[PDB]
Amino acid sequence: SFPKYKPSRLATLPATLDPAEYDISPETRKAQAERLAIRSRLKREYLLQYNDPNRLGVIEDPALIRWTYARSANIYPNFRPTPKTSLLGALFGIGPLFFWYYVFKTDRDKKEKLIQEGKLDQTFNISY
Amino acid sequence: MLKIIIPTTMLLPMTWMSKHNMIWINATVHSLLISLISLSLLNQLGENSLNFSLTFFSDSLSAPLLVLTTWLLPLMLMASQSHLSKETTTRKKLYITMLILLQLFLIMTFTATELILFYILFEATLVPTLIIITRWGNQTERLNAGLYFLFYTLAGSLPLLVALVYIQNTTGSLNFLIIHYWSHPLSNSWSNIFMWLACIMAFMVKMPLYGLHLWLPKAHVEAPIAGSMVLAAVLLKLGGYGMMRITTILNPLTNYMAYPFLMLSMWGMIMTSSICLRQTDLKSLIAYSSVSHMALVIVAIMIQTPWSFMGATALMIAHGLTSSMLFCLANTNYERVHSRTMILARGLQTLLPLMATWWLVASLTNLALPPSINLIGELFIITASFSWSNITIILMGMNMMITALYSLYMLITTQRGKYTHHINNIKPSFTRENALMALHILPLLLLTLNPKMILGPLY
Amino acid sequence: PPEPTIRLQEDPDPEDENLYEKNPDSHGYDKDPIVDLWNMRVVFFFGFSIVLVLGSTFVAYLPDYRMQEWARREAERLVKYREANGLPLMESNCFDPNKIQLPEDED
Amino acid sequence: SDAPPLTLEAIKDRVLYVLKLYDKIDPEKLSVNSHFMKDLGLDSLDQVEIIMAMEDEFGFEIPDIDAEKLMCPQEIVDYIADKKDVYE
Amino acid sequence: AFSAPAAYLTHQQKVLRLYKRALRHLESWCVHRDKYRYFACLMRARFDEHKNEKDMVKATQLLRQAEEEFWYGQHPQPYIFPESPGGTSYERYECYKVPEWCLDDWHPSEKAMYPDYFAKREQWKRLRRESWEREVKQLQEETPPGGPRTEALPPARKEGDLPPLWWHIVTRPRERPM
Amino acid sequence: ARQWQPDVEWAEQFGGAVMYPTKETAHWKPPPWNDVDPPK
Ligand SMILES: CCCCCCCCCCCCCCCCC[C@@H](O)O[C@H](CO[C@H](O)CCCCCCCCCCCCCCC)COP(=O)(O)OCC[N+](C)(C)C
Ligand SMILES: CCCCCCCCCCCCCCCCC[C@@H](O)O[C@H](CO[C@H](O)CCCCCCCCCCCCCCC)COP(=O)(O)OCC[N+](C)(C)C
Ligand SMILES: CCCCCCCCCCCCCCCCC[C@@H](O)O[C@H](CO[C@H](O)CCCCCCCCCCCCCCC)COP(=O)(O)OCC[N+](C)(C)C
Ligand SMILES: CCCCCCCC/C=C\CCCCCCCC(=O)O[C@H](COC(=O)CCCCCCC/C=C/CCCCCCCC)COP(=O)(O)OCCN
Ligand SMILES: CCCCCCCCCCCC(=O)SCCNC(=O)CCNC(=O)[C@H](O)C(C)(C)COP(=O)(O)O
Repeated sequence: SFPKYKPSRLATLPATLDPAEYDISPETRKAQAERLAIRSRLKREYLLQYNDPNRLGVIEDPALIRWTYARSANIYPNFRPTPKTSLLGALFGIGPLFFWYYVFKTDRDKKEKLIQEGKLDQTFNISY
Repeated sequence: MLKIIIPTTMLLPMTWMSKHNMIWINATVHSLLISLISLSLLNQLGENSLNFSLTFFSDSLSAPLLVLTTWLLPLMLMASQSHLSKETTTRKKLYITMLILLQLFLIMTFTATELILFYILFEATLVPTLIIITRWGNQTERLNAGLYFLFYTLAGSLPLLVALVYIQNTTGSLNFLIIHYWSHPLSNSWSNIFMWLACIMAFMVKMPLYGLHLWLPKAHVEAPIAGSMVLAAVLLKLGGYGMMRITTILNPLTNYMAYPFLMLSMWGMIMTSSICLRQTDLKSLIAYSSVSHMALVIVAIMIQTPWSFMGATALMIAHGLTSSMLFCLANTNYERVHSRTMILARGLQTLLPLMATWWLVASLTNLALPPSINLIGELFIITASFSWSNITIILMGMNMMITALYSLYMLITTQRGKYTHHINNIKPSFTRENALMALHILPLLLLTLNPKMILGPLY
Repeated sequence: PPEPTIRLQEDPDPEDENLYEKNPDSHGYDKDPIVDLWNMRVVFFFGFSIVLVLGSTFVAYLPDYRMQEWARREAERLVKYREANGLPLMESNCFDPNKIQLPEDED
Repeated sequence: SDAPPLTLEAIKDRVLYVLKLYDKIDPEKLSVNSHFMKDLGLDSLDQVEIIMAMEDEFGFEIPDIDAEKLMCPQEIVDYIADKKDVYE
Repeated sequence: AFSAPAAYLTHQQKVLRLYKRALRHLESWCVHRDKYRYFACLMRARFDEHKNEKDMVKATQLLRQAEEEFWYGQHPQPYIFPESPGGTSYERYECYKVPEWCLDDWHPSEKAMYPDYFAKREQWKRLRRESWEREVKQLQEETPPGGPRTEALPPARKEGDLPPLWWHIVTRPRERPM
Repeated sequence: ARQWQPDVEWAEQFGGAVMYPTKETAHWKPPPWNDVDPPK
């Protein structure tokens, strides 16, 4: 017996210790076959487009354009106001502002009060 | 001043009667000649100003911005010379006409001894920019970007007109000299609060302030190259110049009306610096960097101390030059790649070494490296804000670290690494692009020798 | 469905024209070699040679209108006079008290 | 660096030198075209051990997918030459 | 790197890979040669004792505790060859590999030097130009309907034919271009 | 490599009777090209 390796979000389970590929069924083999098939189809298309002597440009990648469009220009049309989204927006967009305002207001009030009492020793503070 | 305004006007008939294959040469030569004439304005005196006449006056705040505005136009022409090759003669002449009109409006704006004339030209600077963005733009989102840029500005600036005419009705004059000499305190009242908001919001929307910056990434991304540089270099400084001119009548209300804007800017600098880290686009990244720097300038202006004003002016000039250079480099990359994506083209330093050097220098300058004027303005604002409150140093240091991080990320992703295999149209860089980068960067390293020329009137 | 699947009549998207292929030494300015070369010449001459150097020297040698040396000399004379006569250097009141009139409170 | 430009005959000599010190196989019977599973009767684990020995001796490591399908000294020499870009 | 992969790894391949990794990490643990040989022989002995097992359920039951034991004693700082994907000089020279097509952008003054090299370059370009036209048709007629199932490419079958998609494998820059 | 310009699909947005079509105005028809209606 040996201590077990407990995976986490930032330290994933190794492939060797994973149990999915030890419980092998014919449908799993079929799935791996289809995955390799589509991957090889994409690879063949790319290689056909890549070794062409006539081509003198950049091979357009549909995956990259799709990723960029999803990241940038498709966020709002799929956005819906929900309690989770609304709460997260209110918190992350309002809380820091008021927190910093309170901190700076308190600090400046304390400094001004000390100035009014005159017990601050502002000697040599010429530049401001 | 007319020795500057008149030649800029004569640039239009000069362009329109030029031969079909010699417009660029004439425009560039005479724009450079005009810049030399503008150099004379830099010799300011410790006294009031160079009051040329009843309509135009020049200060040591207007002089650096005027010189930068006159210097930018040749660079805009050299940048636009590339993608306008297949354009008809009439449309190229119209493009040069729009650029010349923009320069003329900016020149008349920056002096503008009267505030209503300043506002009129400040809104006049909006038409040629909108035409440039919506006409000579590549993407299909240029229309929405133009609408956003128009309406965000106009909604903020419309109450400013009412505030100005009200001030003229009560005070009796809007001449800046009379306004400065006859200034009186603003009592703490709701009417005075709304006057403050009306007079401030019009300039804060254009800077832009965090929360009203949504128009800037769109306008910078969808615009052509020349529109991008004129937006990032000069058009952003209009708000700060107006704010530093107009805060002379808002005292002592500002002493407590600056809190929302100070908090918004000091948090939005961090937010946009963080946003720059996770970006799939180059022009968007540069636009967000500009937003961060302008937020720092907003903080400096709202602090209202001599060191704040000096640092604000220095940062204005430095950021203008740096952002123009970065947009130039991004455009040169996009012209060969035709994609405008950061990770699509990699390892370009192996193929284009000199452009890699220009990228490194621009990133270092953006990184606020000493003794460049970027860090001079940065450090002046940091010290002034520290005097304002000792806790601001945390936010400013966080901003500095994130700025370094995203600048070097931009450099590394596009320059270092292994080149992309399926791109074989990376032709060697032309002399035009190298000259453009050199003319962008050399003035910065030259101004670092004579900082007093860009430190503003409170030097 | 006998539709042509063509939405409209359009030219094919033209391919980018390399400026080096038809003209080495291309300078990236114009496709006409003579106009291109002269554009490069005037840009380099008026940008680097005329503005960036002559203007830099002109700004370097600008006359001192800000009155820095004048202020130094005035401060030197003031300090010498006040040290020689035992005056306390800088004065706390910017404006003399006699000229100023303060409204009486009597509260 | 001062590394000599190793050539095909040098690679073959080194391969045969490593193999001849593997006492499971007799030096006289082995040839450059000899097999491993059939002509020499070696186990799969034995072949892995030979591959690791050449790995250690040549200073570069062979990926498993390419190491598991090398069965003759000649094709091992060819693989090493292709890796190291040898002309002749 | 050269050979195309299969959709899955057989039990034999898993056992062989585990054996290689275990021997490598044992060598890393046992610095000296005699100790390494002794413990490698011991590991081979403990590795071949289940060589002749017949049922696959028990064999799959094994090679699981074996992997767990390997993960427990894996020497968290193993030895990596300098050119390996973890080595000290993995991608050291990847900044010196300039693509071949860059030579098409050279100035004629630069091409004046090395004339014979550029003549051979034109010959190679013509060869590629004809070979591509032949290869596209050969690959089109050879692939099964519905798309390829594995990324293995066929060799050249006729006399004057060349292997399909050869230009970017033949014209790799070098191992150490500079 | 080409500046985007509106196509037929983009132009059809302004071809309706009014902008922002709704359920009530879905059955409205654009006026005839010449301002003449059939005599019926
Ligand atoms: C060894 C020397 C080293 C230093 C060299 C310094 C050279 C500096 C040259 C650059 C000058 C910058 C331009 C300055 C323009 C501002 C001043 C200008 O507006 O003044 C005008 C006068 O300008 C001059 O007359 C013309 C100068 C224009 C040309 C400058 C020299 C370089 C020109 C290069 C052009 C291209 C050369 C050829 C290329 C092929 C009008 O003066 P005015 O308001 O009445 O003066 C009233 C006061 N008065 C009565 C005492 C006179
Ligand atoms: C969203 C992106 C950024 C956009 C711009 C943001 C900046 C706008 C924020 C406006 C700045 C402050 C506004 C008012 C400041 C005055 C201080 C006041 O708020 O505090 C208390 C005032 O009490 C209450 O606040 C009264 C006002 C309450 C109603 C105002 C709306 C509050 C929430 C609305 C937020 C919406 C902002 C965005 C609109 C689109 C003090 O009470 P009191 O000492 O007796 O009165 C002081 C004024 N006196 C001396 C002249 C009499
Ligand atoms: C390629 C490898 C290197 C080759 C180069 C080797 C040579 C090394 C030299 C490079 C830097 C070394 C440092 C040497 C500095 C000495 C010169 C310096 O001292 O002069 C400065 C003067 O330089 C100028 O002030 C700075 C240039 C002016 C900036 C204007 C930019 C040009 C216009 C272009 C448009 C601007 C766009 C932005 C508008 C704001 C400082 O002036 P100052 O110490 O006080 O006294 C001058 C003399 N006085 C006493 C008579 C007054
Ligand atoms: C990017 C979008 C930004 C939108 C900016 C819009 C908000 C700008 C701030 C308010 C604008 C209107 C202010 C009015 C112009 C100033 C004129 C003035 O100061 O005169 C006041 C008049 O003050 C007013 O009339 C103000 C009325 C405001 C009505 C319109 C309300 C608009 C929205 C108010 C809230 C917005 C504030 C925050 C906006 C944040 C940005 C979204 C003095 O009144 P007297 O008649 O002289 O009285 C003296 C005798 N006792
Ligand atoms: C320091 C780190 C220590 C790590 C320790 C690791 C654990 C060591 C103990 C491992 C336990 C086992 O053997 S797990 C045993 C796994 N099950 C089997 O081996 C059944 C049949 N084996 C085969 O068929 C193979 O192909 C074979 C015949 C071996 C070769 O064949 P070749 O003819 O093609 O060479």
